[PDB]
Amino acid sequence: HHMKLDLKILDARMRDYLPKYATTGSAGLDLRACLDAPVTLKPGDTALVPTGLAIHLADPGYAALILPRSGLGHKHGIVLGNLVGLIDSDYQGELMISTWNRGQTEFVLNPFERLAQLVIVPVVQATFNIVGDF
Amino acid sequence: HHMKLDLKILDARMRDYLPKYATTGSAGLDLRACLDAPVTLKPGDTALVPTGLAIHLADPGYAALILPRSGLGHKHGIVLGNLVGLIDSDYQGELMISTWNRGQTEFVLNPFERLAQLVIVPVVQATFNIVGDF
Amino acid sequence: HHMKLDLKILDARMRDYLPKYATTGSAGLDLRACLDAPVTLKPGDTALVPTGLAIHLADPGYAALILPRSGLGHKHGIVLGNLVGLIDSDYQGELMISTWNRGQTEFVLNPFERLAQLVIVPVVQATFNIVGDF
Repeated sequence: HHMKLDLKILDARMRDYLPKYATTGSAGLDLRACLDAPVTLKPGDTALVPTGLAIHLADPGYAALILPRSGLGHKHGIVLGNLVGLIDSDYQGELMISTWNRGQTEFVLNPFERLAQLVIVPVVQATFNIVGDF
Repeated sequence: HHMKLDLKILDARMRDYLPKYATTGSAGLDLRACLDAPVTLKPGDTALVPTGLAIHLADPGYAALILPRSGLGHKHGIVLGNLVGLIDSDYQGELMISTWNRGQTEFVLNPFERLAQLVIVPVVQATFNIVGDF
Repeated sequence: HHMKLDLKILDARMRDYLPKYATTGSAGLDLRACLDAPVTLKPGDTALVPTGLAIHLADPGYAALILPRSGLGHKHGIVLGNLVGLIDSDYQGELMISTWNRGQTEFVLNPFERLAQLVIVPVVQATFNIVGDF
């Protein structure tokens, strides 16, 4: 499916770096580091990296998952400190990336570097029914 | 969407700590540690933490993902040892959280502390079709 | 739901080891290591492990998530170096598993060992709408 997704550009430099689907078959949008200067990430360290963007999914039938990038993660050990992020339909603040160096090699994160992937999935809100036995 | 979700309270202390959606726009349910006493997690260690709860999704068109919490993960390095848990529609045992300290700071997990997020997503069962070329 | 999923067997040894849903209620398919010989993974190391298989989801309304296995991850610290893999509907290359030993114990990965889980989920492609305020 498609969905109209409201996007606020919090940092004007990101007008030139908006997330884009690579192909019509792509599942994810790439989120980039909105940084004034490169950030060095030592092995084991975590940085909170702004994206310069906010979204409003709005429809409670959907959420977004934020995932590491395959190359950064596999090749450089640059992943997410919370592993996978969950963006609620009513979350309207800046998207921030918990960036964790899970490997053994110091890495320099560049301004505007693609850092994570955003995937929009349907979700269900359960209504619990307490039972003694299933 | 909404779904009727059968829930068994395996440990009576959890009647006062049932998972709840924070808002009508929330995607996830918070799962809590069902513990008699605090558990200290040294850097690198993994503990299997009970929730005191079991669910039965029942509908094979759905599954649950269990994710780290953003604050615990980012700020304290308390995440999941299997990274992301997948709960099958027919899994009816106690939900257990593989809790891993991925950081460098010893952490004390409290009884009833929110430890993970549960998100219900639709899933598809594929029927493979072996081909020589796509 | 169900979906016809084209599958190319890139390595003939995998004809005897095709992924299979354990039960009609299972959400995930197990992906196995297609290896000539066991691979030793020291703590902290990452290996790129072939599956001997390629899929073509084809429908841009779906994607696959590749997750660690719960037992391997929890008990042995054998997880994914990119944490969670995202397979796009138009990705038709060999499925490769970034295999990372996140724990403190050396592990030997066996030929044909189940290494990851593949889950097919619906996804949405957003059309951004830039707004000044939500």
